[PDB]
Amino acid sequence: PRRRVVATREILPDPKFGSQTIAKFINHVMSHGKKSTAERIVYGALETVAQKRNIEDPVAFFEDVLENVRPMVEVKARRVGGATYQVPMEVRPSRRTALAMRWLAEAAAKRSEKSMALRLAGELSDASEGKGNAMKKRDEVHRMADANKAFSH
Amino acid sequence: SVSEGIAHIHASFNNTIVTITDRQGNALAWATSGGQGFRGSRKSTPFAAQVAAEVAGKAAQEYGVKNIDVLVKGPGPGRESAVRALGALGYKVNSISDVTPIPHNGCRAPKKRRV
Amino acid sequence: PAVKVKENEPVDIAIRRFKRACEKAGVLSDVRKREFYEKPTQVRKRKKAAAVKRYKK
RNA sequence: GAGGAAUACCGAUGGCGAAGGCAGCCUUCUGGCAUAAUACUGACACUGAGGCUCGAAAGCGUGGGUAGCAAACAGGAUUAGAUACCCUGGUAGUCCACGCCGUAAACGAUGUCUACUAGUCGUUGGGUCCGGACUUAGUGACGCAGCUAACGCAAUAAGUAGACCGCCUGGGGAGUACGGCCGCAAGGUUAAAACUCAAAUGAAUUGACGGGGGCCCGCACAAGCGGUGGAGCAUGUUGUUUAAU
Repeated sequence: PRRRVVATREILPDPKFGSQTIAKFINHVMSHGKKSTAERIVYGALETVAQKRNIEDPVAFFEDVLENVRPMVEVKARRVGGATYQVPMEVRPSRRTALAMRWLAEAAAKRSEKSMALRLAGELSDASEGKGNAMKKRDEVHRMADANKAFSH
Repeated sequence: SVSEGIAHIHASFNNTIVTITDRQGNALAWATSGGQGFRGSRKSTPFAAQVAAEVAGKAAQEYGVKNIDVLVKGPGPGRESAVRALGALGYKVNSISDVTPIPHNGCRAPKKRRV
Repeated sequence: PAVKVKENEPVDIAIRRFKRACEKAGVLSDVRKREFYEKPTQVRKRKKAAAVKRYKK
């Protein structure tokens, strides 16, 4: 807003892992307020990748892929006397997680697998090694930040 | 070949040129902000001067210069960044001098811009 | 405006001292005052306004 | 190496000059001013129509010079256009000598000279006393009384008076025409009328507005989520069509 910084809402964890990170990703996958549909999409993706990779605890795998997708430097528009400068700045960690989750969902939304859960699992697997449209978007953002790398205002 | 050198930091409002010569005045290497990929507004920044000084120093370091004294001239922004670049590139600075041409009320300046 | 860097001191402190010396020597002010030619009437106006401000404060 | 021009710092509501003006340094020629005391002349004064002199910059003539800057001019951009603003060049001019021109918001928009009228604080050049005190001639900032339509001025008056000179008499037409005079020219100077309009103005007040400044708020933007604009249909309106829609 314009005056204060709101106290953030509490997010209850996912029922089947007890992790607020997976709960927040379920929210990012959600549409029209359908928690059950979003939860089954995300859980199908997670069980698919877990059964394919033979990993007992996939929350750590999700943390790994999330930190791999997270950018560190984002380009912000600044105004100095009528000049629009694309100054690269750091990303605060909350925005880091939000951007990573949004990029993962929007990249998984455009793939070619049959089910959305299969699409999301394939995208998680791909970003685990370092490929996929989430990785391309992160690389694009880093590319623009380094392309400027000349305004430290 | 030469161990003592002079780094001239000619810095204008538009561009900054970093030349490195011997004590006598014969140029060994040079770099410019406009010759390092930056053009227009980016070219007249301290960062472009930093990379120009880095390139010029790394090109002239093969000659054998380790001792160098800098000669800053002009009002541009990269006049301070180029010296830090040279210092961090491993050059042993001898002295920092600011030899900029200052007329004693000589030739008439160009007219004031009406912008 | 010449600063002779001593032994073992960082180039950052050396350039801070050089910036101080160059600011003392009035280098950037003089190179600014030659950027465009200034008409005697505008010089006189600027000086008179400066004197009025300096006297008031 | 050649050349031309300007003289950073000092530098200062600092200085000098009647004004216009006048900045490196040195010599020569030369004006005024400020100051202390003594001596001297003895009203020799003030102002001043016509007149004469000087008079920024631009401009003109002849002869030199020509670095930078730069009218004009050329190209590049911007733009709807862009004979501009910005950019790159660039000639007259700016510089010198000798002459013309005679005009500037040539301003303090305040003629010159004289006397008197609370005060406070700076600064420049002298002087006299004991770092100050005082007194002078300038140069500033404040501030009474007084004045003023108000703003404001206020011993550097726009106060209180006096001397002489200049000028004004609604706004345009018009500082124009015609005629003189001056000028190489550009033009300057002196200076109407018809006609036309009931205004044109000054200062201040309240608002509003500003591609003025400062501070602040609103899903105003930014950060996001979902739409509308494309399809079919519902509904409303326009247009059209109808006897009417």
